[PDB]
Amino acid sequence: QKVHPNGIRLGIVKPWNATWFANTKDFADNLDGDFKVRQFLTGELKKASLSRIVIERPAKSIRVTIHTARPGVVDVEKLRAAVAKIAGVPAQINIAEVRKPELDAQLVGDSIASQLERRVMFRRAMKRAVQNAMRLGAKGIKVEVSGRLGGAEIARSEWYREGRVPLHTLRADIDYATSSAHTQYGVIGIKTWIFKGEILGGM
Amino acid sequence: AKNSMKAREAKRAKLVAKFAEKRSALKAIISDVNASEEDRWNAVLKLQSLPRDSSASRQRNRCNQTGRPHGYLRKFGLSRIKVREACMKGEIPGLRKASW
Amino acid sequence: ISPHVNKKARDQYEIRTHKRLIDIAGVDVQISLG
RNA sequence: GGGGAGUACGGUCGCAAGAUUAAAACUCAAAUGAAUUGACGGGGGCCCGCACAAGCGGUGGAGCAUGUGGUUUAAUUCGAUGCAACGCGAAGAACCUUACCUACUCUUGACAUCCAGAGAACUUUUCAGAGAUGAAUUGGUGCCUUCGGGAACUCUGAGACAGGUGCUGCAUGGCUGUCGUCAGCUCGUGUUGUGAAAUGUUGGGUUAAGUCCCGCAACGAGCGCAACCCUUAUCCUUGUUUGCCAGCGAGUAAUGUCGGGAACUCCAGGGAGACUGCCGGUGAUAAACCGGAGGAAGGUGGGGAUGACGUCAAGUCAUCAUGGCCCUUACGAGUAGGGCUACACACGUGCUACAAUGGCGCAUACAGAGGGCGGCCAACUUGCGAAAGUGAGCGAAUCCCAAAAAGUGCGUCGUAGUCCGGAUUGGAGUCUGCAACUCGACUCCAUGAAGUCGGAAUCGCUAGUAAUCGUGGAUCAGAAUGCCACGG
Repeated sequence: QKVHPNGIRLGIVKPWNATWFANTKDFADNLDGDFKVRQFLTGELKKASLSRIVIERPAKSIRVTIHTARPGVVDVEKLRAAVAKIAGVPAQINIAEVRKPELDAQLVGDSIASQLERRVMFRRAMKRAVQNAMRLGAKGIKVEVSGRLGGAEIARSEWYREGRVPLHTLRADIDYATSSAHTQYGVIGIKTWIFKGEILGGM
Repeated sequence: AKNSMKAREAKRAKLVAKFAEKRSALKAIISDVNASEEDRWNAVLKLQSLPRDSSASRQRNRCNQTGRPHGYLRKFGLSRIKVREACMKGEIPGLRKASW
Repeated sequence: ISPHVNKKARDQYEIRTHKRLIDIAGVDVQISLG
């Protein structure tokens, strides 16, 4: 039914997670490289609060940026060396703190995901996130947990929204992220939206 | 895909880089206007014997993140399904939704 | 757009490539001393 | 308490019809009143959509293409099924793909981690076999040094494990269709009600719009509407090659050819512009409405993107993911040949026709958009031609694809099964590919079927639309009547 919030706003208010020019030949290889890098970094930085891996390719190299809540947990030499291997090009790795990590849709969902994997009440997890966000100064937030909720034999979808989340407004700075809590009943999806205020003036 | 269907294509890609020179050379005898008809036949014969999987025709372009055989796009290397999911996440550079 | 059927349902993406000539990560320089 | 039942039997009354009095067995866990919210009504009112009407062109009929069903088949894999499945998944099944079938083959395995030991990897060249594989044959045997070592690859063995397009979409995630871009869907607080709830959101106008304005026990707010985004109309500014050529001089068989120009077309960055802003009228001085000026543009300018809360246990476990289930010398794995292309037929969607607003030959004109390196292929020569030689240029405003076609000009056909139509088939080829028998496209030669505008019925379209005309693209070795897109 609904367009991806990051998708529609690419170019308008939402930057790209990959910035490199390639001509068709390279383009598809560069893309597969990036996937391997992301799949690796994500798989290693599971307990490092990872949101967003931005992959530049400055000439014949690969700069990564692990935006993280935990620059401490990030080791970096090994990552740098590992990326450099997969990409097959002299890799850099930069780190960026996610300063307010409970106003980050990716982490917020990852949190709720963890909590639901530890067997927490879905309403409890959902609701705490909403409050933390709206306290830290979210202009709004929605969270929709979908699946077999409390291991129900029928899957349903509950969602809580506080503040505005004006998805049809393109100048709106909405952060979206799907997470998945993998549990004994099945997969449980955690969509999270976080409206951080309309950006007048464009990108 | 099934893990074997993926495996079949790794092998094919291996077997095409291996024999490219040989195949191409053979083929470039089953052709040469001022070649010998007798040697032409010998080139035909050797190209029957080379591993079939060394034919590049026998490769099916498949999705790099899954292995979907249909729905492919060369520019990216992914199926429609993965191209989209990548684009929306902002992981394909330059590529946004288009209206005109 | 659909994982299965729904053929009329479709997204349309573009990659625009900008090109500038000056005649003395994302940008592809190609200097041509002629 | 509801049924049994105002019934049976008895009595009384009646001419009778029947009335009146009035049980029980048995049976059910309710029956019921009022009110609430929905849904529904062949109830009412008021409105909107190519909904109908008004038109225009189709389908249904023909031949083909394509999909589906059915049937057939060893197998004709699996899925999609009213709208909202049926040129759908599939943006391209000869092999591969492939999930199926038949046959040949292997079980720690095609793929993965772990462990141990051995061998660099690899390279020929060879026999057997449909091939998978197996046994023979040579060259090479490097890295990194703790130097019994690093790696890495190959191979074999070990059992943990692997594997499954197996099942469940009625266990799921994610994604999607649908109502429908319909104007709705709700909440907080307050108020009303014993309460379900109501109010807000109704009402008077208005709007594309729960759009806005007034009223009003509501006052505010949220998701939707609109706007913000892309594109298209016009203008300005900055720049000027690979595009431009007004004024420039000089050429060529012609060439923007080339000096030169920065004007213009254009390209692309930045701005300007449209707001009912202005005028008149109308209405409640409201909202707004009708009309006018200016203006490239007028009332949302045109088009796109953008799909509220939900509905259909809607679709998808076969993209992927995943709970459970199931299979693990087989429901896993390799290969070869079939098959998915079969056909008594039915349907859906298309294409091409039936001709003169045409065909046919000749002459001649005007596009947009896009793609291109194992690619696009100029020129030349050869061939009736497909093409082949052969040979530039171009990773591209440069070169190439590349020719626009409908049009116009002049002949011819003479209105018919034709100078309509193009099926089918015979024959000769080209090309791609290891390979075109099943089962490719294309060319040439010949062959010249159905069809003479299509029942009932039914579909699309309100303007640069429909209709018609070509053109490009993805997928792609090859294969487009489909699909996406572009202009006339």
